[PDB]
Amino acid sequence: PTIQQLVRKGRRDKIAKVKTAALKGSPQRRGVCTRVYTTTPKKPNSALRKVARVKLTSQVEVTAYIPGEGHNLQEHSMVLVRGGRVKDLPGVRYKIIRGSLDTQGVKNRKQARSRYGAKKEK
Amino acid sequence: ARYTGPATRKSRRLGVDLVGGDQSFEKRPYPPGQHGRARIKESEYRQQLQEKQKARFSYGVMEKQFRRYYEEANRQPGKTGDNLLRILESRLDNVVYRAGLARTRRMARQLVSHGHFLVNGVKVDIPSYRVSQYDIIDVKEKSLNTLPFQIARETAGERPIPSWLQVVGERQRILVHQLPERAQIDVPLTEQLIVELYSK
Amino acid sequence: TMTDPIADFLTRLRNANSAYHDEVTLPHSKLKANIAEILKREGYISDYRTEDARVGKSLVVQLKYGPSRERSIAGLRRVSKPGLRVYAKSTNLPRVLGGLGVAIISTSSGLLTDRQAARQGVGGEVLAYVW
Amino acid sequence: NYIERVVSINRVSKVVKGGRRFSFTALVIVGDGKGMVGVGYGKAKEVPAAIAKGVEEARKNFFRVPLIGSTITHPVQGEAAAGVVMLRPASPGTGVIAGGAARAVLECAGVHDILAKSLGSDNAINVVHATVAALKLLQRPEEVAARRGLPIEDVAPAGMLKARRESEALAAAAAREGSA
RNA sequence: ACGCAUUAAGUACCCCGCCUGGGGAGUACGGCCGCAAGGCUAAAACUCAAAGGAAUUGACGGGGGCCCGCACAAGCGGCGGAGC
RNA sequence: UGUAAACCUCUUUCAGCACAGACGAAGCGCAAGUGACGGUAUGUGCAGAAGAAGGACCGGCCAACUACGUGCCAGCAGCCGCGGUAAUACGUAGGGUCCGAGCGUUGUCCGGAAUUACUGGGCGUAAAGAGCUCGUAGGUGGUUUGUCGCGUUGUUCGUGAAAACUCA
RNA sequence: GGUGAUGGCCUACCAAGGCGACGACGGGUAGCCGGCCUGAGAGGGUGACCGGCCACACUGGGACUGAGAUACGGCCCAGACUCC
Ligand SMILES: [Mg+2]
Ligand SMILES: [Mg+2]
Ligand SMILES: [Mg+2]
Ligand SMILES: [Mg+2]
Ligand SMILES: [Mg+2]
Ligand SMILES: [Mg+2]
Ligand SMILES: [Mg+2]
Ligand SMILES: [Mg+2]
Ligand SMILES: [Mg+2]
Ligand SMILES: [Mg+2]
Ligand SMILES: [Mg+2]
Ligand SMILES: [Mg+2]
Ligand SMILES: [Mg+2]
Ligand SMILES: [Mg+2]
Ligand SMILES: [Mg+2]
Ligand SMILES: [Mg+2]
Ligand SMILES: [Mg+2]
Ligand SMILES: [Mg+2]
Ligand SMILES: [Mg+2]
Ligand SMILES: [Mg+2]
Ligand SMILES: [Mg+2]
Ligand SMILES: [Mg+2]
Ligand SMILES: [Mg+2]
Ligand SMILES: [Mg+2]
Ligand SMILES: [Mg+2]
Ligand SMILES: [Mg+2]
Ligand SMILES: [Mg+2]
Ligand SMILES: [Mg+2]
Ligand SMILES: [Mg+2]
Ligand SMILES: [Mg+2]
Ligand SMILES: [Mg+2]
Ligand SMILES: [Mg+2]
Ligand SMILES: [Mg+2]
Ligand SMILES: [Mg+2]
Ligand SMILES: [Mg+2]
Ligand SMILES: [Mg+2]
Ligand SMILES: [Mg+2]
Ligand SMILES: [Mg+2]
Ligand SMILES: [Mg+2]
Ligand SMILES: [Mg+2]
Ligand SMILES: [Mg+2]
Ligand SMILES: [Mg+2]
Ligand SMILES: [Mg+2]
Ligand SMILES: [Mg+2]
Ligand SMILES: [Mg+2]
Ligand SMILES: [Mg+2]
Ligand SMILES: [Mg+2]
Ligand SMILES: [Mg+2]
Ligand SMILES: [Mg+2]
Ligand SMILES: [Mg+2]
Ligand SMILES: [Mg+2]
Ligand SMILES: [Mg+2]
Ligand SMILES: [Mg+2]
Repeated sequence: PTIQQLVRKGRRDKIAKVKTAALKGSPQRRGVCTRVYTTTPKKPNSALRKVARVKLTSQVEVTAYIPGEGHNLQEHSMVLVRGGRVKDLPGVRYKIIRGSLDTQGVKNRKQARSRYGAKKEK
Repeated sequence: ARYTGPATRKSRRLGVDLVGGDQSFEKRPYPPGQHGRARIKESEYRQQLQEKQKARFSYGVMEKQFRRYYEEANRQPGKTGDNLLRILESRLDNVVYRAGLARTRRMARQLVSHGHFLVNGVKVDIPSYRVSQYDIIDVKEKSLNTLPFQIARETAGERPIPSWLQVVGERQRILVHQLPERAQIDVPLTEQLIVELYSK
Repeated sequence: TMTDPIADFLTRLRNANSAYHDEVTLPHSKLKANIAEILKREGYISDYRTEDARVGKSLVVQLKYGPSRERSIAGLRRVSKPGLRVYAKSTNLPRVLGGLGVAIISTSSGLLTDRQAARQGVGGEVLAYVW
Repeated sequence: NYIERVVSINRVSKVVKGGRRFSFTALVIVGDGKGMVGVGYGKAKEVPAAIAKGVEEARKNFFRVPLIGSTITHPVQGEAAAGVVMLRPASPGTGVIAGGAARAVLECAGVHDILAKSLGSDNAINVVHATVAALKLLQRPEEVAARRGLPIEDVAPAGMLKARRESEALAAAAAREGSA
């Protein structure tokens, strides 16, 4: 690109491929569950995972992934959601923190307790 | 906060002596762990981290303020490595440990936290003092009456006082004169990898 | 279109050094003469000269090579060119090979080497980075 | 005393009628510590043989790079193979900063203050090729003056003149210490 | 890299077009041109973690040259019919 | 696991309990006195190791490994990818690693990204030269003879707030 | 004519021009800056606090007071909100 072309056109930088559209730039959004169901990951990995469809304060319909092993989520349960991709599920881009609001951390966890929100032993 | 766990674990995992008189190390040099025999793959980051940890626990310095060491050394116009070693040897803890008034750096830190010393006639009870040049370090009457300090002052017959450091008499007055030089200090390990890891 | 005589002359010099020539013939000009002044006094060109041709005065350049066949000039790149022109202040004079190179600077006195300009405190336009 | 640093042990496989045949090739750099660089890359049927061939190749292929004090002379544009590497002499204590292969070769050469930055196509073999090419592209001020028919004071700046004088005095002191 | 190698992709100079992972799609909307077929200018979302280039050896080819086997041809006698 | 632990000596910072206890005020008044903070900061004493440690990671990147429990389930996960009975990748255990009164997750922004290539990209096929011309504007100029110096650097004092960065 | 002060600030008449592809006017975005984060650098992002300016005061307007009005808790009118 010659100098005159540079002056004529200006150099345009990449437009960011923004991910995690739901929070619209927020580190957190609060939502209410609409359904609880299961889905089958892509061909390389087959399983039966648990995903929840939640209504957001930002009025966006996006599924979220259910961590841990056991959950107490039934339809119309206020929940908390964070940002994170998931490759096994193609239409999933969100997690659901445990130990906050009505979602508690699965019992019997002592390793990586902080990530799932569990208390100590006594 | 300081380290409260076992101290010999550090030498055992590090593969080199820290205090210097370890019977346990010479009994079993292999680092702790049910697999202290597994071969370790070559890693430049691994070795840089190894050197960083050894130096840090050797000087008892906390991770953040030792990053502060490294950035300050960069700030000074001299060479970063020797600037860092100067500023970390300037620690009052290391001063007392190497002047024969402290058996171990941890004990020097314990005594400084207790506050039994007078520096230039002003009471001080902080371990990480900045010992400038030409300064003078004292010891006060209750410290004198303290038993273990007496034992240390009669036991200071180990590795002799380095060049710029010296003790003048029974009262154990410590005074530094000139600029410590890397070659004469002969502090172990090489600043090369420390500076590389922090410049990462 | 010969739209950059300085660039063409430098290209001819470096190409002749690559092809292992001895004499390079170019149309003569005042700028060519003074640049030859600079390079010869620095010791990169063994000697220049200005002659007369069928139409216009020209010049032939005599180079040297290192005792082991070594090339005299390694790289030649222009800096201030038609369109993109570069100048420098008294303090920001360019550094080439950490001083091992010579940058031709146009200053009020004329064209002088980087060291001459730095010692005189004068500045101008850097012509070519010669190494 | 020589230095050997393992940089890249690789797995390769070749296919013939029966199927796939696995293989090994390795690269390693050797240096003395005063500015002698030796590289060797070879293939073999397993790691020990690969390393043996690599050390043999490194010994066979050597090179000497005149250093100033403890740092390179001027910045080097290392263009060769498939990567682009640039180098900049440094002040002391800062160290020798670069990528993996760059540091392998440089610490083998023995330098202790240098800056490098790989600029594309970082494959280790090409990177090392470019480092060696740049390192051999260095210039010695004395030989530059000799070629240009110009003397040391007029050719070389006073700063590196004094640096070379101090390095010479330090070398003389080290020789005296060793002899005594 | 295959290759170019003074009628350069070499070493420079001057200007102009153009590109920034693959689909989506040179397509949807829009503006312009055309009587049209359509042409010109030129998007986003969502999905994939790779698609592509020259080149190494295989493998194979209803691709070529040189070779061998009751492979073919010439002969006898056969099983696939029945019982066993 | 471990000098770790109990053990024998020690100092007991800081919190606990008391004493003294500032300056912050040549400041104000023709008045005798004027301090919320605070009866704190700060010194001196009293008995006591006595009141005091957790979090993430340990497949490669990536310094940290093994066994126990279920095996294409239950699940992990940053990318590669990890379980179809004997997992260093799931969970439990130990053990180890990093960090630390903070430790992780998430999200925004720079970097490596030379991955918008001025420094500092490419155009044959990997993405790209339009299909090829004349030619307006713009961009650019084959030589030397001549001045004004508006492109330019040349220096002198003359502006650049404080605050922030760099030196002491 | 008007302003503390020149001037389409306002009025009348004359001429048809002025701004425009070294991007007018249009659309979405958003207080500017000394600065903050990053980067060796150029550069990218960004405007927390402090500070230098700007504009705003339930939404839309206008005017008085004076050396000094966008007049936040000064005035009037209109809408909304709440209340007697
Ligand atoms: Mg860095
Ligand atoms: Mg001319
Ligand atoms: Mg250029
Ligand atoms: Mg090149
Ligand atoms: Mg080549
Ligand atoms: Mg590359
Ligand atoms: Mg890379
Ligand atoms: Mg050509
Ligand atoms: Mg090209
Ligand atoms: Mg794209
Ligand atoms: Mg298209
Ligand atoms: Mg259209
Ligand atoms: Mg079209
Ligand atoms: Mg190809
Ligand atoms: Mg082939
Ligand atoms: Mg037959
Ligand atoms: Mg038969
Ligand atoms: Mg039959
Ligand atoms: Mg007072
Ligand atoms: Mg007083
Ligand atoms: Mg006190
Ligand atoms: Mg007290
Ligand atoms: Mg974990
Ligand atoms: Mg590891
Ligand atoms: Mg590992
Ligand atoms: Mg199992
Ligand atoms: Mg795990
Ligand atoms: Mg551990
Ligand atoms: Mg970033
Ligand atoms: Mg580019
Ligand atoms: Mg293509
Ligand atoms: Mg084309
Ligand atoms: Mg076309
Ligand atoms: Mg002037
Ligand atoms: Mg002036
Ligand atoms: Mg000024
Ligand atoms: Mg000031
Ligand atoms: Mg700074
Ligand atoms: Mg008038
Ligand atoms: Mg007017
Ligand atoms: Mg009028
Ligand atoms: Mg505004
Ligand atoms: Mg600024
Ligand atoms: Mg930078
Ligand atoms: Mg920059
Ligand atoms: Mg701004
Ligand atoms: Mg202010
Ligand atoms: Mg402000
Ligand atoms: Mg003003
Ligand atoms: Mg208003
Ligand atoms: Mg008002
Ligand atoms: Mg108000
Ligand atoms: Mg009011």
